[PDB]
Amino acid sequence: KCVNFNFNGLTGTGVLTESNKKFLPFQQFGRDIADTTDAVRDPQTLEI
Amino acid sequence: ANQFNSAIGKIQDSLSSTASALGKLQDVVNQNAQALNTLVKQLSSNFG
Amino acid sequence: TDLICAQKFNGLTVLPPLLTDEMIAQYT
Repeated sequence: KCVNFNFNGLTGTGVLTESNKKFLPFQQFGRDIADTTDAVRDPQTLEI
Repeated sequence: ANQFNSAIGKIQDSLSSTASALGKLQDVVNQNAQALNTLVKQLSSNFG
Repeated sequence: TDLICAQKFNGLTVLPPLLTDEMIAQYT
């Protein structure tokens, strides 16, 4: 669903979808070359 | 007959070995890529 | 030589070409 998502770092619009991407355990947020956030880790649990 | 067929073989060899002969078209992709990237990256600037 | 979807996230829409690669080859 397309909803407003804020986890501690930003307020924006997007659709959350599970994927096979893998992030380092010490990494939280990430962006593409266009300087827009395409992924956010779940704060409480482990999810990408 | 041997002059034309061998010349076309040279075009096939020059096109397969040298990929920079089409750089005139690759410049078009580069000019659009630099233009699309510059426009979206200016959104992060403070603009005074 | 995606970058198309990356530009569509900021509001930049990439329009598809009018003539498909199949039709262009049929022109050639």
